[PDB]
This record gives sequence, structure tokens and C-alpha cells, in this order.
Amino acid sequence: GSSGSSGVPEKFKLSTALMDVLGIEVETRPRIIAAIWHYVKARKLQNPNDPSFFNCDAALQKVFGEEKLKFTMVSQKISHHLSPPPPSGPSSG
Repeated sequence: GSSGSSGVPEKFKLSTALMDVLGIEVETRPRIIAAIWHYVKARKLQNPNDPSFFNCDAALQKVFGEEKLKFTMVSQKISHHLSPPPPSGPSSG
């Protein structure tokens, strides 16, 4: 066992651009992916041709850089942006 969901959940610090996309600071893995799912649709970014893909608004680019992306790929895209937030207390390992 190395990675999973033991005890408290997992939160990742949003990027400057990613933060300007949704407007958060410390969220989870899904909350974000979803936050993008909603936002996208919210901004009528959703793509008709492909229900899996979605158009970019302008802030989604700086994040990915592609005109459009998949609703699932975001996971394997936002991750890179995802970072470890500031923990509370001493640490070693």
C-alpha cells in the first residue's frame, strides 16, 4: 500500500491559472475535475460533436493549452497542475 484513501481525504493546491478558472484554492481530485465539468458547461463550453470533449474559454487554455479537451483526460491533465497544499505540523517522511 502506498497511494489510496486512508483516513482524511486528499487535497491539492490549485494553480494560479487553474484558480482563475474555477476560483478555489484547496480542493480534492474530483471536486476539481468536476469543478471543470460544471464550469465548462456553465460557460457553455461543452462540445456538441463530442460529449466527452469541451471547448476552451480562455482560462482553460493556460491550464492545458489545447483548444478543447476530454472530460476524463482532465484527470490526467489537471493532476500536473495539482500540487501538495501547506500541511499543519512537523513532518519527516
